[PDB]
Amino acid sequence: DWVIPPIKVSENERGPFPKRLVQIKSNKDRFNKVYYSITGQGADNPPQGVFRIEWETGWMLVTRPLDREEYDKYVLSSHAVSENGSPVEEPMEITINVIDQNDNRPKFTQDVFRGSVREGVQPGTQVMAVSATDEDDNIDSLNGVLSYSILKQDPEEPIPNLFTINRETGVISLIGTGLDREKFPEYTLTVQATDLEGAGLSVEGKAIIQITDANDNAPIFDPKTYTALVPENEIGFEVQRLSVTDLDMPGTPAWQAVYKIRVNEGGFFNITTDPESNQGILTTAKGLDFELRKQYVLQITVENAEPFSVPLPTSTATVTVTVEDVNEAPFFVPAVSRVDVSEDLSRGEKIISLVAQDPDKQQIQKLSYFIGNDPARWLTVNKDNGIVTGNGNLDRESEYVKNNTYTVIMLVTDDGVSVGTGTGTLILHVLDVNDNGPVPSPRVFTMCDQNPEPQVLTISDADIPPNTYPYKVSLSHGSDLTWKAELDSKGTSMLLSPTQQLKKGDYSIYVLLSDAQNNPQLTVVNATVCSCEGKAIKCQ
Amino acid sequence: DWVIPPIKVSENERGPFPKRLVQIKSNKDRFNKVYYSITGQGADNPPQGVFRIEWETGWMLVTRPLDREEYDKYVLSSHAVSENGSPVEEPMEITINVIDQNDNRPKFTQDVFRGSVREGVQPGTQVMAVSATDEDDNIDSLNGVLSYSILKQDPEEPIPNLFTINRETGVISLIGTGLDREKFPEYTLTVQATDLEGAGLSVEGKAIIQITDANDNAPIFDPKTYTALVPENEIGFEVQRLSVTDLDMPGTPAWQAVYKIRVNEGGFFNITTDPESNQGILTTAKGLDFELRKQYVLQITVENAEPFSVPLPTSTATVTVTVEDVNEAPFFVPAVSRVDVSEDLSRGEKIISLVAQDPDKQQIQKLSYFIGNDPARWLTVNKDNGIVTGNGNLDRESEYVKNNTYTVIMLVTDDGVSVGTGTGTLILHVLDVNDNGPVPSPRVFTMCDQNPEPQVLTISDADIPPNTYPYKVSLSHGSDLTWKAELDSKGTSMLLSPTQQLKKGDYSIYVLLSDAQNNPQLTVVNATVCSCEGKAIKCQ
Ligand SMILES: *[C@@H]1O[C@H](CO)[C@@H](O)[C@H](O)[C@H]1NC(C)=O
Ligand SMILES: *[C@@H]1O[C@H](CO)[C@@H](O)[C@H](O)[C@H]1NC(C)=O
Ligand SMILES: *[C@@H]1O[C@H](CO)[C@@H](O)[C@H](O)[C@H]1NC(C)=O
Ligand SMILES: *[C@@H]1O[C@H](CO)[C@@H](O)[C@H](O)[C@H]1NC(C)=O
Ligand SMILES: *[C@@H]1O[C@H](CO)[C@@H](O)[C@H](O)[C@H]1NC(C)=O
Ligand SMILES: *[C@@H]1O[C@H](CO)[C@@H](O)[C@H](O)[C@H]1NC(C)=O
Ligand SMILES: *[C@@H]1O[C@H](CO)[C@@H](O)[C@H](O)[C@H]1NC(C)=O
Ligand SMILES: *[C@@H]1O[C@H](CO)[C@@H](O)[C@H](O)[C@H]1NC(C)=O
Ligand SMILES: *[C@@H]1O[C@H](CO)[C@@H](O)[C@H](O)[C@H]1NC(C)=O
Ligand SMILES: *[C@@H]1O[C@H](CO)[C@@H](O)[C@H](O)[C@H]1NC(C)=O
Ligand SMILES: *[C@@H]1O[C@H](CO)[C@@H](O)[C@H](O)[C@H]1NC(C)=O
Ligand SMILES: *[C@@H]1O[C@H](CO)[C@@H](O)[C@H](O)[C@H]1NC(C)=O
Ligand SMILES: *[C@@H]1O[C@H](CO)[C@@H](O)[C@H](O)[C@H]1NC(C)=O
Ligand SMILES: *[C@@H]1O[C@H](CO)[C@@H](O)[C@H](O)[C@H]1NC(C)=O
Ligand SMILES: *[C@@H]1O[C@H](CO)[C@@H](O)[C@H](O)[C@H]1NC(C)=O
Ligand SMILES: *[C@@H]1O[C@H](CO)[C@@H](O)[C@H](O)[C@H]1NC(C)=O
Ligand SMILES: *[C@@H]1O[C@H](CO)[C@@H](O)[C@H](O)[C@H]1NC(C)=O
Ligand SMILES: *[C@@H]1O[C@H](CO)[C@@H](O)[C@H](O)[C@H]1NC(C)=O
Ligand SMILES: *[C@H]1O[C@H](CO)[C@@H](O)[C@H](O)[C@H]1NC(C)=O
Ligand SMILES: *[C@H]1O[C@H](CO)[C@@H](O)[C@H](O)[C@H]1NC(C)=O
Ligand SMILES: *[C@H]1O[C@H](CO)[C@@H](O)[C@H](O)[C@H]1NC(C)=O
Ligand SMILES: *[C@H]1O[C@H](CO)[C@@H](O)[C@H](O)[C@H]1NC(C)=O
Ligand SMILES: *[C@H]1O[C@H](CO)[C@@H](O)[C@H](O)[C@H]1NC(C)=O
Ligand SMILES: *[C@H]1O[C@H](CO)[C@@H](O)[C@H](O)[C@H]1NC(C)=O
Ligand SMILES: *[C@H]1O[C@H](CO)[C@@H](O)[C@H](O)[C@H]1NC(C)=O
Ligand SMILES: *[C@H]1O[C@H](CO)[C@@H](O)[C@H](O)[C@H]1NC(C)=O
Ligand SMILES: *[C@H]1O[C@H](CO)[C@@H](O)[C@H](O)[C@H]1NC(C)=O
Ligand SMILES: *[C@H]1O[C@H](CO)[C@@H](O)[C@H](O)[C@H]1NC(C)=O
Ligand SMILES: *[C@H]1O[C@H](CO)[C@@H](O)[C@H](O)[C@H]1NC(C)=O
Ligand SMILES: *[C@H]1O[C@H](CO)[C@@H](O)[C@H](O)[C@H]1NC(C)=O
Ligand SMILES: [Ca+2]
Ligand SMILES: [Ca+2]
Ligand SMILES: [Ca+2]
Ligand SMILES: [Ca+2]
Ligand SMILES: [Ca+2]
Ligand SMILES: [Ca+2]
Ligand SMILES: [Ca+2]
Ligand SMILES: [Ca+2]
Ligand SMILES: [Ca+2]
Ligand SMILES: [Ca+2]
Ligand SMILES: [Ca+2]
Ligand SMILES: [Ca+2]
Ligand SMILES: [Ca+2]
Ligand SMILES: [Ca+2]
Ligand SMILES: [Ca+2]
Ligand SMILES: [Ca+2]
Ligand SMILES: [Ca+2]
Ligand SMILES: [Ca+2]
Ligand SMILES: [Ca+2]
Ligand SMILES: [Ca+2]
Ligand SMILES: [Ca+2]
Ligand SMILES: [Ca+2]
Ligand SMILES: [Ca+2]
Ligand SMILES: [Ca+2]
Repeated sequence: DWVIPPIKVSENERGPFPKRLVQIKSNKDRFNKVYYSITGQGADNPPQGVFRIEWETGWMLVTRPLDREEYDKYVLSSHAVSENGSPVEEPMEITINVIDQNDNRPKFTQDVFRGSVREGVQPGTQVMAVSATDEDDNIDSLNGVLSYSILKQDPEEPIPNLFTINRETGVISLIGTGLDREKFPEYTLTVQATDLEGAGLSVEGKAIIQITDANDNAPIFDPKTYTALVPENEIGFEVQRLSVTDLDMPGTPAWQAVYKIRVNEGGFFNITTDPESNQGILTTAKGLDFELRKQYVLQITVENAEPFSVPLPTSTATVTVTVEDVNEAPFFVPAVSRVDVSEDLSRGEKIISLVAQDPDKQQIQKLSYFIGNDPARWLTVNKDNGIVTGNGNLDRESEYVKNNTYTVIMLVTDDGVSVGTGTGTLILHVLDVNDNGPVPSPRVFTMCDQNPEPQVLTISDADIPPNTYPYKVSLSHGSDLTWKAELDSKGTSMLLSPTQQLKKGDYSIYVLLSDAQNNPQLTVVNATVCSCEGKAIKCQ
Repeated sequence: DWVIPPIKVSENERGPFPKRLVQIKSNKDRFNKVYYSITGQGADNPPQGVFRIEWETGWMLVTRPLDREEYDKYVLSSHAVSENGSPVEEPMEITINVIDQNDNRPKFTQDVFRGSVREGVQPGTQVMAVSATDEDDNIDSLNGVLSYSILKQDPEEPIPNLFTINRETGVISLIGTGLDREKFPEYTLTVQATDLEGAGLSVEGKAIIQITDANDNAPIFDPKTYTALVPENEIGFEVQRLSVTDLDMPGTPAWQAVYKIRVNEGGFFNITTDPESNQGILTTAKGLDFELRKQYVLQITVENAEPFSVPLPTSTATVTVTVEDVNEAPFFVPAVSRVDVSEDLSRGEKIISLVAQDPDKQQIQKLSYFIGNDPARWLTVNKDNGIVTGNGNLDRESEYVKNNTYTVIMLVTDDGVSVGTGTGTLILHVLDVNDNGPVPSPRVFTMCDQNPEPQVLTISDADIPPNTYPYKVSLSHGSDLTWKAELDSKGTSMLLSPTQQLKKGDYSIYVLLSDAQNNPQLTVVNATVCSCEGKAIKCQ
């Protein structure tokens, strides 16, 4: 058909109501009276009564103002019946479009936006982002397009133009330079959005930016030069602690100190760090020792764990140390294999005039010499002059003496001012003299009767050679009660044989030898005889 | 709206009734049950029940056959109410048109049409006009248009195609030739009219034509030659009547005869016409007279009053007349101043031998002569010979005779066969003779005594001159008793005087005269005298 165009109507209209929109006519009215009515939402349906028609003229009206924001369009159905009561025309659809008007102010997405950036970054860096909206049209008008802006950053210091915002997108960026968490950490700037691309109505928001941290700062010592005293030897011990103040953020690696000495003399120092006021705690690496050095001039520089965000001054601490003195024990010089001395020494004679030395050249402390180790008592010391003399009777020949030795240990004490011990061994070579003289091996026989065979006997000397070289056998009172002497060819033994057919048991034979001579006297080597033929038998 | 088209329905429909026309639906039926009804003429209004609707389906039906001729259209109103009882749709107008069907035969305007035309007219002449009608449509179909025609003229003689009719208009015209009122005056022809321009149904009428009259005919005499007898003189009189027969229409000028003679001899004839059988009535114009003519051959032609509608033969009647004779009176020839005759005629002498003449030469009829007029008896006639003689004594001298005349009239009579008179005057010159003689004037005197003066006396003669010429006086016995005679110079008188002194009265004197002589004797002229002197005095 020839339909009927949609009807545009403005919003928030205002004048004298009613307002005729249009007029409709059924031509089938030649016959009876026609009754015009109309139906739909806004008509008889909810919102009832916005539009109504004059049953007799065919006029359509808007009865009151409208807000497209509420309902932006309506569709209606129109009718025409006869007085008799019958419909005449197939109904007719009707449309109305509600044209937008700038009745709406915009509104920010949130009531407050927050942001953060680091202090050391470069100009032209994107920080935050902000939103807002207008409910009016924005597809055929500007009643709903906004334009963003900024008008007041607080801390109007260092300067007041650190940022800008993209008018269309509302994004903010760092424009200037001079950000420092250490002086001004959080800005609060006021934003506004406007109707018709900055032309219409405006509103406010608030965005707040916190500033991350940077290693803008270096560490600073609170003393620059310290001093402490120290002892030579127990040690590995705490000398002095140090103080400092970095200014970036505390629990952070831009706040933790790292040290080191420049030069470690004997490399006898270690230094650690501590999460207190991360003071510098210095200590001794390997004890000290001395009388060698009293002075210690060393320097320690301090850094952070992480590198610096800028060239900065490295700052050292210069420190002086002094070693207190402890006084140590003295010592005999050697451990003496000294005196190759003979057995004939006169009880009270100079053996070893000895001396001991003591470390501490503070030496105005003497000591006393004491002896100590010990198989039995011979020797003697002058305690205030360390003089070892030889008292007593010695005898290389016999008991304690093991290999050609006699080892003895002695002491010495550090007095004068405190304490001390000195353990020193002393081996002294004893010597030989020909003391003893020759002696027979077996002392009792068992001779036989009829024809006894030679009674083997031998010789032994306690002395050391030559002193036991060859012999000379001799028979004293009974050199004839019949007894005849004899030597083995290979030196050592002697052959003892009677020369008479003598008696039934129990009787001695006086013996007498010599080796350089010395002559011993020996003696009786008794002789038990019991009935027989010729071989030395078990007796009775 | 989207209305609803008119519904065409045929007429005189026929099949199984009902017949669904259309179905209607209210869409507002989602809510309750809707009740369909319908109203109007043909519905609930007169013709009630032609159409009805099914309250529950919405079907509309035609219940029975229809005739557009009765009602050619219907308009209806449809309704729809809810069960609860409320109307839902404004009613709806409904229309039905009833399409025509050839159910109607045509019909003539009148039951019989009449007409008339004159016999002598020319082919291609409009006569009558005829009408008729069909009641079916004639504006979209041919169910109502007719075509006219003819199929039977009676008097299928002279020929049978004297006319035609205009098929579309129904007008009739003369097509042929030969119309004669005189033989066939009234035709009766049958006409027909037809459906669909001569295609559908047909009917009959009747038209009757009478034929006016024309002067097709001339007049015809019934005798062709007549005869009649006639008398000379009373006259102006009816000779003979004539018969004829024209054949056109009687009371009409195409039936009235007009005559005339060809040649009117002395122009003594008139002829009129008469509304009887309009015979020719001939008569005498001015008496006749004769003995001059006996024969009359004349001719009379006859026409009509109005000219002829065609060349025709003029027909004459030839007629013969004969004049009977009447015999008239005779006549003396003149009226005579004849006879200068003298007074001395001898009683019985020829004066006037006269004759008279009579007209009719049939003359074997004589007459008798009689006299008639009259102062006294002298003359005489021979009656059978007309001879006037003179008997008697005449005398020019005296009484009847006036101027020198004597007039007399006489007669004569026509006998022999019938009657007659003849009046003729007659003057006859009488003559003079000297009869008488002289005579004295006074006859008695009165003379005087002493001295009487002359007594005058005179003379007179009865005669005519010379006969009275001069005198001669004479005195007889007393020529002396004293008396002396005398004449006047101028002739006539005489002087009478005595010569004696004589006596006293009473006495005569004898006188005597003459004129040729004749001599009279006169006489006594007495004389009375009485006393005196000299003048003739009165006496005593
Ligand atoms: C930003 O927020 C802080 C915290 O309240 C406030 O003290 C300061 O004034 C605001 N503006 C700037 C530029 O710091
Ligand atoms: C020396 O060392 C001591 C240790 O107690 C310290 O207090 C002092 O500051 C250092 N410097 C000097 C000059 O004494
Ligand atoms: C670190 O020590 C310096 C030296 O006096 C001082 O100026 C600074 O304020 C100290 N740091 C802090 C946080 O006080
Ligand atoms: C202190 O500094 C030294 C030198 O680098 C390092 O080895 C040590 O681990 C530090 N102490 C601590 C607790 O970090
Ligand atoms: C530390 O060493 C420096 C370098 O010679 C010296 O001046 C100072 O006296 C020493 N000790 C102290 C107490 O500073
Ligand atoms: C000698 O030195 C040895 C080796 O230590 C030791 O066993 C002995 O007791 C010391 N004295 C003597 C008499 O041998
Ligand atoms: C010296 O050392 C000895 C070891 O034999 C010890 O018993 C003694 O206590 C020490 N003397 C002193 C004075 O400290
Ligand atoms: C020295 O004396 C000390 C103290 O008893 C002892 O421990 C040590 O064994 C002794 N000997 C030596 C050779 O120092
Ligand atoms: C040997 O025997 C004798 C005889 O009785 C006796 O006197 C002596 O003591 C014994 N031994 C020695 C070595 O004299
Ligand atoms: C016409 O009418 C006359 C009068 O009745 C009738 O006699 C005649 O037959 C009809 N037809 C004609 C052609 O004369
Ligand atoms: C003569 O006249 C008479 C008159 O009576 C008439 O009857 C007759 O027809 C006429 N013709 C002849 C030849 O007689
Ligand atoms: C007129 O006279 C003629 C002559 O005989 C005749 O033929 C005719 O019929 C007459 N007219 C009439 C109407 O009779
Ligand atoms: C008869 O004919 C004569 C000749 O024309 C005419 O004068 C006369 O009037 C006619 N008579 C009648 C009655 O028409
Ligand atoms: C009439 O006149 C004609 C013409 O001569 C003649 O023949 C006839 O006899 C006359 N009279 C009669 C009686 O016809
Ligand atoms: C003569 O004629 C006259 C004239 O008519 C007449 O009067 C008279 O009577 C006649 N007779 C005589 C005698 O005169
Ligand atoms: C002749 O005429 C006379 C006139 O005087 C008349 O009296 C008479 O009757 C007539 N005679 C005859 C015979 O008719
Ligand atoms: C002749 O006679 C007739 C008949 O009386 C008369 O009338 C007439 O006057 C007479 N006279 C003449 C001259 O005819
Ligand atoms: C005249 O008189 C005389 C005398 O008496 C007488 O006789 C006579 O008659 C008279 N007259 C005449 C004419 O005679
Ligand atoms: C010093 O002592 C600390 C503590 O035991 C140890 O971990 C470190 O290895 C030593 N040396 C250094 C150079 O720090
Ligand atoms: C000082 O030395 C440190 C390393 O010990 C270094 O990191 C720092 O950058 C140096 N100072 C300068 C100004 O370069
Ligand atoms: C510490 O002090 C000493 C002496 O003044 C100097 O040699 C050393 O360089 C100093 N360290 C610093 C960082 O100044
Ligand atoms: C530490 O500081 C001293 C004095 O200020 C300087 O001479 C030395 O070079 C510095 N040490 C380092 C490693 O930077
Ligand atoms: C004594 O000192 C010596 C060094 O000559 C050593 O060999 C020996 O073991 C020491 N003996 C003791 C008990 O100290
Ligand atoms: C005695 O001398 C030997 C050889 O020098 C030596 O090796 C040994 O240790 C010493 N003492 C002993 C009991 O062998
Ligand atoms: C003849 O007589 C009639 C009748 O009086 C008259 O009217 C007519 O004029 C006369 N003459 C003619 C020629 O008809
Ligand atoms: C004969 O004469 C009449 C007039 O008297 C005339 O009207 C008629 O036409 C004539 N006949 C013919 C054939 O012309
Ligand atoms: C009448 O008859 C006479 C004689 O036959 C003739 O001369 C005349 O012409 C006739 N008239 C007619 C019309 O024939
Ligand atoms: C009348 O008829 C006669 C004879 O038929 C004819 O000779 C004559 O010419 C006719 N007269 C007229 C006037 O036609
Ligand atoms: C007689 O006839 C004559 C003709 O001469 C005439 O003059 C006169 O009048 C007539 N008299 C009478 C009485 O007829
Ligand atoms: C006599 O004659 C005269 C003259 O002719 C004439 O005129 C007269 O009529 C006659 N009669 C009379 C009485 O005069
Ligand atoms: Ca709004
Ligand atoms: Ca809006
Ligand atoms: Ca807006
Ligand atoms: Ca900074
Ligand atoms: Ca730092
Ligand atoms: Ca920082
Ligand atoms: Ca030391
Ligand atoms: Ca020391
Ligand atoms: Ca010491
Ligand atoms: Ca010894
Ligand atoms: Ca020895
Ligand atoms: Ca020896
Ligand atoms: Ca019909
Ligand atoms: Ca029809
Ligand atoms: Ca029809
Ligand atoms: Ca005719
Ligand atoms: Ca005629
Ligand atoms: Ca006719
Ligand atoms: Ca005559
Ligand atoms: Ca006659
Ligand atoms: Ca006669
Ligand atoms: Ca006479
Ligand atoms: Ca005479
Ligand atoms: Ca005379």
